Amino acid sequence: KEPFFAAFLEKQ
Amino acid sequence: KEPFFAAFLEKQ
Amino acid sequence: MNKILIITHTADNFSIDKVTEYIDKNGCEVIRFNVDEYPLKNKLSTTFQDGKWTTTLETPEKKNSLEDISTVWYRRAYNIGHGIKEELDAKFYGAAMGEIRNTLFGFLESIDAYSLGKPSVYRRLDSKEEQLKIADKIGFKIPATCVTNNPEEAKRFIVKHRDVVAKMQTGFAIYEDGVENVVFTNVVNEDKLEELDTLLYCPMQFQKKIEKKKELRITVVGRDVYAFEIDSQQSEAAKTDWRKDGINLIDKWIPTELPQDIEFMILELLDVYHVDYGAIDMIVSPEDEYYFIEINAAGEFFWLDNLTEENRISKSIADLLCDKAPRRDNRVL
Amino acid sequence: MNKILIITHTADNFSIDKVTEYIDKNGCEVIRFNVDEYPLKNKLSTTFQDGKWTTTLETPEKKNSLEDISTVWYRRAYNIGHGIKEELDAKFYGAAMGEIRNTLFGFLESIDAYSLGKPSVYRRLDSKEEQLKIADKIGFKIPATCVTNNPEEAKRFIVKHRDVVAKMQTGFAIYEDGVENVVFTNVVNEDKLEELDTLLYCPMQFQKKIEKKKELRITVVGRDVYAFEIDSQQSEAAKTDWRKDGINLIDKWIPTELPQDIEFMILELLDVYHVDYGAIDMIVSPEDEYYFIEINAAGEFFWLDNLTEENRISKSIADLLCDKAPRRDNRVL
Amino acid sequence: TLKYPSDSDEG
Ligand SMILES: Nc1ncnc2c1ncn2[C@@H]1O[C@H](COP(=O)(O)OP(=O)(O)O)[C@@H](O)[C@H]1O
Ligand SMILES: Nc1ncnc2c1ncn2[C@@H]1O[C@H](COP(=O)(O)OP(=O)(O)O)[C@@H](O)[C@H]1O
Repeated sequence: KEPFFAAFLEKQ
Repeated sequence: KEPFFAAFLEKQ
Repeated sequence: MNKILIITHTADNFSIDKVTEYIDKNGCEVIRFNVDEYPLKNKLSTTFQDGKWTTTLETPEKKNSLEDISTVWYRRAYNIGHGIKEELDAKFYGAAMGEIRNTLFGFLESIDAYSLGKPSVYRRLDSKEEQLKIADKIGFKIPATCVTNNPEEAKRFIVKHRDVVAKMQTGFAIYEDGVENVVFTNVVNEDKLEELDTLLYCPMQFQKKIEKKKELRITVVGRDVYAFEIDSQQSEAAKTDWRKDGINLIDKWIPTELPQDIEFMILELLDVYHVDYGAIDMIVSPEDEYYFIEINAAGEFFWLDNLTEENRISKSIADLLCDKAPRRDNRVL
Repeated sequence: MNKILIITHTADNFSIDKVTEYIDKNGCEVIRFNVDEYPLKNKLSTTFQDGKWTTTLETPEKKNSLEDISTVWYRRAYNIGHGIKEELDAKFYGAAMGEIRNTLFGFLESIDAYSLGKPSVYRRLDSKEEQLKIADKIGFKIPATCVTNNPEEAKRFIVKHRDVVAKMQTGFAIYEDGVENVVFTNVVNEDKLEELDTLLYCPMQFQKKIEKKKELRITVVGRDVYAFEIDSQQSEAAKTDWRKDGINLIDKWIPTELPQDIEFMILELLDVYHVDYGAIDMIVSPEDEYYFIEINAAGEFFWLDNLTEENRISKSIADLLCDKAPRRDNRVL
Repeated sequence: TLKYPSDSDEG
């Protein structure tokens, strides 16, 4: 699955 | 290529 | 005559240039040890024979002896052993890079001359929790903080403080869907609050969001303090005044002067750590209170040194490395 | 009662059971932090809010408050993040492990109570070069040493010093055919000075071969010094490296008493490093010369502790952690 | 290299 910080990925 | 210590490898 | 060892990499030749010029004028010699070229393109050797120590470094440019250096300046290495991956078989790569890194970091630790940067010191500064605790002890105001992997603890903290940013202590980036995606510090909103249960697999650092009236970068070289600010409030105000159109100094750091208590506490922070270089981040809220965010022992300075007159930060570093400025003496015996 | 935090892992009861028993006998509580189960099976939270710091370690059975501990023992940190690899998607795994390690070790560094072991300290003592330099400064006899990736420097060292052994600074297992092979200390064949070509790709540590009349392991707990001896030269396998026959020689160790100058110098080594635990390996040569070989900042003690009467080393460690023995105080502010 | 005495703190 995905960790929490993956929800904070943004464009560039 | 192998490093130097590779010559001294042996099974524990 | 006095020799000064500087640890860098090949791509960084620009910030070190003015420091090297000012060291040359100061009357000392600079020995450049580019760390990505070890062990492929440089050869390093420490020997103990007949009760005497000798350390020699062989470069494509020069051949030097290092056991008699006056000081060392270790800019933290992020890429060593360039080219080793292509030369060695896969089964040996991890162990070989481990041995290379340990040998080089061990040499850098063993230097008993004055040091601006050392592996154990950089490793100690990796603890952001200790940074926050020490800054709170000194008297700095720090944001409310919760470093956790507990979903319920994080949720309680977020509902309590109601305006929370979430950051990692170490970043992350990945190329996906045809573009690079980076993780940024961002507020925890209702949508991200759904994914709080995933905190079980990896922790995160939550913090009360400080509203930015000013943003501060403080470079400390020994006891020389250089403060730079971005005034978000005055920038946003100027954006309404027609007389300021086209003048976008709003995005550029401007040199500024700290309140004497803040500067006292900054110097005290460097005293507690017993280091002679620091890059501190601060936020000034609308209520004009100063919030410590973090200190980077390896923070870059060239971008802001170019905003001084004739590279004053580079001159500070050069004077410090040549023992022409007060130091926090860290010589090993 | 006082709380002692013990950083260990689930496969480490063998070295901590007696220490825990003696701490309980001393009247202090033990909080065991198994770092395998971080962050999957236990929760770690550090919060600063309303001017107060709290740290909670929550296991499925117990919530422990860590902000008011009186001592931490950084004993072992094996297999941190065990089980995450099977939970997280592969693209996030390395970054998540980096974040988990930064958080855990940064909490460990941020403990301001008295600490027996810390990340920065252990990583400083990773530098074997600084160990040998400090031992030489103290007055220890150390073997002739050359650490290098330069083949011709090694060749000169090997011809000047005829009997020479080769050594790795790090420990590592390389897998071949599912078999784990490792590199002991081996004597350098003096015809095999071809093949030192390889030396450019990864350095090594060469030393003058010390003939072993006996081999010494000295476990120091504060100012308590337990010295043990072994006769290594009765096994043709254990003759250059006793660990090559360690499991057979594990119960052949005998208590010994050091000359008073050697003991004073060992205590001075621990004073210079400012640590209260050490495992010093030395070699006594036929001419009765004591050679300092290494200090392990986190070495094992249980197998020698079980050769004493009623686990004296574990008792000394428990007394040091419970503040019933003199310390080299390392509290932070 | 060997860890019969496994004196490393990391693993
Ligand atoms: N407690 C806080 N409240 C408000 N803003 C914060 C807080 N902590 C950090 N920030 C902001 O979050 C940002 C984090 O920067 P980051 O995402 O790494 O981008 P950059 O690469 O520009 O640093 C900083 O610019 C900082 O101003
Ligand atoms: N200069 C030397 N001469 C002879 N034997 C040595 C020498 N250095 C190390 N050894 C042997 O090799 C073993 C491991 O040495 P060392 O590399 O110092 O420890 P470790 O690998 O456990 O860190 C020692 O137990 C010792 O018996």
